[PDB]
Amino acid sequence: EDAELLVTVRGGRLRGIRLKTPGGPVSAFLGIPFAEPPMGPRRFLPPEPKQPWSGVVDATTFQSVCYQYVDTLYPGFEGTEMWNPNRELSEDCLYLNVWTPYPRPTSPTPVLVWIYGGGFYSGASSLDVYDGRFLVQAERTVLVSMNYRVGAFGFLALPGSREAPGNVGLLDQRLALQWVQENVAAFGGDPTSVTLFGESAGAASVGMHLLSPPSRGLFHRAVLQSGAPNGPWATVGMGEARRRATQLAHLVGCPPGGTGGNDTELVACLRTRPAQVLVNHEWHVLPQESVFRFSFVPVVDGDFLSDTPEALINAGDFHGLQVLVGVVKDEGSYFLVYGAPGFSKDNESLISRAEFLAGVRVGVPQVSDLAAEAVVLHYTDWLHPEDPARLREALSDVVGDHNVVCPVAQLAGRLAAQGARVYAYVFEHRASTLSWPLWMGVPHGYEIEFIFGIPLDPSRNYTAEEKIFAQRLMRYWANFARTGDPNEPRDPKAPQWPPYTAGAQQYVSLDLRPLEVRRGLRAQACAFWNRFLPKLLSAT
Amino acid sequence: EDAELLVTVRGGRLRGIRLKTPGGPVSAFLGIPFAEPPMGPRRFLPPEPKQPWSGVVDATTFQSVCYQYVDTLYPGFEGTEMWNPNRELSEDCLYLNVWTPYPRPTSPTPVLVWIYGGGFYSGASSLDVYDGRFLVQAERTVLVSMNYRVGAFGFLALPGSREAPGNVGLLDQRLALQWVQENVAAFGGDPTSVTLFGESAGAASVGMHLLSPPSRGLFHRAVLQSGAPNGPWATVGMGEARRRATQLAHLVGCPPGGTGGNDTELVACLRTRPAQVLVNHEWHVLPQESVFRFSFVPVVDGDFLSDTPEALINAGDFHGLQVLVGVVKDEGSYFLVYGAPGFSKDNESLISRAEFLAGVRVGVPQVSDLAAEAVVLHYTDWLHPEDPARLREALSDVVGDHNVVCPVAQLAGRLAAQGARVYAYVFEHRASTLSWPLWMGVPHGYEIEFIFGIPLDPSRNYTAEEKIFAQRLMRYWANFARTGDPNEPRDPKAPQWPPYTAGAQQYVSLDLRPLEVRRGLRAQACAFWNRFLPKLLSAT
Ligand SMILES: C=CC[N+](C)(C)c1ccc(CCC(=O)CCc2ccc([N+](C)(C)CC=C)cc2)cc1
Ligand SMILES: C=CC[N+](C)(C)c1ccc(CCC(=O)CCc2ccc([N+](C)(C)CC=C)cc2)cc1
Repeated sequence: EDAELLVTVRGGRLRGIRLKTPGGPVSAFLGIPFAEPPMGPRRFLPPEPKQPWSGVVDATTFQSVCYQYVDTLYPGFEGTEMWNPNRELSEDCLYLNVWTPYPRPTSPTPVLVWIYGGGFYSGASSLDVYDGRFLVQAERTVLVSMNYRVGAFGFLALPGSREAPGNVGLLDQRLALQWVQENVAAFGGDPTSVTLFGESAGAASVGMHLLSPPSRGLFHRAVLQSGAPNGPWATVGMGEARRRATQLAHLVGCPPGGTGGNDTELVACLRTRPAQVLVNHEWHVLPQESVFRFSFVPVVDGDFLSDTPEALINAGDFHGLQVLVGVVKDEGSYFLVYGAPGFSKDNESLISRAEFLAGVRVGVPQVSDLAAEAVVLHYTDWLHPEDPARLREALSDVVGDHNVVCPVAQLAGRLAAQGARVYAYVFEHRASTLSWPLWMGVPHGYEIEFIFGIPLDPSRNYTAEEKIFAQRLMRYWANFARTGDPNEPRDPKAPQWPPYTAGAQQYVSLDLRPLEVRRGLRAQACAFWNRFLPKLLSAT
Repeated sequence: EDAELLVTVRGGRLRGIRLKTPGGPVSAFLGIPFAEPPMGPRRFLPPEPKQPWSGVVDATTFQSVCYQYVDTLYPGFEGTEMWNPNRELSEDCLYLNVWTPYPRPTSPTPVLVWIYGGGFYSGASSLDVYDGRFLVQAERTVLVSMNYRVGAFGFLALPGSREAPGNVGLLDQRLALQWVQENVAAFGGDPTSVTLFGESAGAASVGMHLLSPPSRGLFHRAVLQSGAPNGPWATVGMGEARRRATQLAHLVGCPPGGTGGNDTELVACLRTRPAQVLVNHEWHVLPQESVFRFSFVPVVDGDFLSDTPEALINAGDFHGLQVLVGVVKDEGSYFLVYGAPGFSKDNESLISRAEFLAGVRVGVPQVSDLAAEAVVLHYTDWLHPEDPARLREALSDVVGDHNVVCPVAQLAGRLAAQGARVYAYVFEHRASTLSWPLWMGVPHGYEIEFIFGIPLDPSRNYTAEEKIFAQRLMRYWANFARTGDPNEPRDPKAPQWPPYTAGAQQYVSLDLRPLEVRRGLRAQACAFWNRFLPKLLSAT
């Protein structure tokens, strides 16, 4: 018996599986329960730690995906199906995975913890693009990844109530962080060197753990890829969260007329519905037509978040913290085919001026007409106010800057100014195997496959340069996880990655070429969103 | 005796004078009266034509400069005193000048009519920089220039009342245009080919005549240099004009204590005051501290202008009209030493961030703080928001765009779209003899000396290339006067000057290097001034 694949934790024993890589094996422990199944009366409730078990839990395959909406916009299309659940759906989904090098480290080893994105309504740790075998083999860190409840099961909130407090999906992540503290040593991992990293809604989750004291003591570095907690999509107010929860209850027959509708009876009725019935109405509760807006997201209750993320970032002391942040080149192009008029993944999407003006109200919903006019002023090329190709890039910039690029830059500058050491990047390589149309450029989410070393998979058709490029990125991420600085420790030959400051605002472009330093994360555009537009909305 | 210096016109006989140029003599008739002296009871009234005289009026020297404020900011300085009056001040100032080639043309010759600027409060046709001997000698055109009343004597208005109708200085200009119609043939000039050209407030004046039906039938082409009638400084409302005229009257003791307030006594009391007393209180009636704002300007009365210039430009059909418009590279730098904090012509004017924010309220007076916030957003480089040099040029752009470059580009686009053939230029040569500091670049008003061929004066220190350059511009301006087209018209190797259209927005740069087409007269900045900022003021 290979004792490598046999490990004991505080709950009991596990058997793992050995994974092959072109350069050696890794030990994987997939599907470890870290919480009691949040079913029945535990729906919408904070997680309870998994009770200890007799025997040996089989940890050889990924467990079930949490109940979530399944994208059907393009059936059979790799670009969308690669994010859909690849396991059976179940509310019994609170399991985590641990990768560790072979042979198991006799040293303590820094631990990377992955939090998947998906707009807080979708995502799973079992997706092939989150496969940690290549990262662990190449850089010999310990990689953990958890499943957390999404959609209504994770973020439905009747604020101020005990039956559905909200943010329980964030607590699921926190519970897996505490599990890493108490058990990662048994896998050769150093619980004093824990680096969180996530993408999209995962990056917002990482940022919200930076701003939550109870979670703050469970990690020491943080990486936020194409996401931030301060953005306009990542949180929601109590009153609007209550309206959406009530809207979902009404759509599924809760409460049954004409019985009372206080918070206890409302959640009690919600707990009797099959989980799929709730999923089938999740998008019906969004107030207006939009892109980059989701129904059940973290709520600002005063509990998990003392105040708004924006407030906590401003009043926050971040000394002793090192953060890696960044975005992709075209953060907004992916979302345009999900509601922007005139857009289609199967043509050039050379939109008209009327479609551009119509899309601005969908990409920037919930704003006054004067605010929309300011957006149109800032993003119109007035020497070419109706060139379709430029209108397409402009709306992509509108959605991208408003939702990702500027909230990130807002966070990056406020962190470096208030004590934190910050590194910033912009991912500019478009995968040679990318299936989305070329007018999308480098879309949201398509740096992940290079961070996780997927090109090293011999069954895939990446090029030789992309494999070398994937090794550079895993080195950057591992160097940062080990030292807090992505630069190679004793290497002066390598082009160096300067920190990001509030004044210089230096970042690097990541692609096949060597590192290239630039300054300003779209400084002129983000000044409009971060500085002027709030003044335009308050003076109304 | 040379008989070509003796010419008879409708009012009587004249003796002129012969002026020398390096390439041949020119016949000049300086000081022809075209109106009765607007003195005594005729102060503030429209001009009356000059009654016929017996004998020979001497026309060998310039007549008196109209009463006006005299700049004292920098005594002894060539940069300011080149614009100050060079003849005695008098209300008896309605005289015009005619230059004509030697020998006098035998066939009708195109006429250029100059209208000096000076914020409607200053200026004279006798200034050395307006000497027409070189333009008339080099291009054998006929040049006329007139004096018109400035300040209160030309533009004090009690709207509605008959004793201070307002715009009498524009009627002075109109009367000089009727004189050119009735008499320029006696000098060899073609009254069917007359081209107006003015600078600053003269360019605005030229625009007002384009929009005035009684004046429109007196010319066929227009050149507007660094000015337009639609700008924020060239016109004033009726209610504001009444308040400025009433405050001036109070500042000089009108009316006497306890006597009535009706408009006849007000003007009657104003007519008893010495002209210098009215001049000494001119800058005291303005509302706020500001640059590029003047007390007595054309009033929108319903008479000379049936509506505002901005409205008349939109509604008018300009088919059959050719327009030459343009600007200098640094339109706003001159005005900063006249009120912007931290500025001085004798240092580098490296202002601070606080001084930039203060200067914006002086450069854009009486706008909302929200409007000023948008101004600062647009002209701050947020990667270098406090570099003193960038703040200096940014404030120069603020004053230049708001007052000159964007009203001109707006007029140029509307003229071309609505039937007129338009040519646009940017003057980018800084005179080698310029006495203003180097940080001012190419200031307001310093293309005039090259248009008028001043470098050809042997008693100056211009370089050889500047003389060649001045001949190119005189050829440009003269070709446009003859043909309505600044091109040769045939070389065709000479680099051509394409018309300005509302779409392509093509203009050329005028300097020592050959002509060069560019696109967009500050397209992005003028979209903020022309398109966005109005909607911001409407929402308040
Ligand atoms: C690609 C990124 C990968 N990761 C990071 C996981 C990722 C990040 C972010 C997202 C959200 C994408 C959307 O905002 C579509 C939202 C949307 C979906 C469906 C609908 N219907 C209306 C139901 C369909 C009709 C059109 C409307 C809106 C997905 C995946
Ligand atoms: C240079 C161009 C030549 N031309 C075209 C004739 C020309 C065009 C435009 C102007 C206006 C210049 C000003 O706006 C000074 C305005 C000003 C003057 C005096 C004052 N005090 C308060 C009295 C002095 C204190 C500062 C304030 C403001 C001048 C000349």
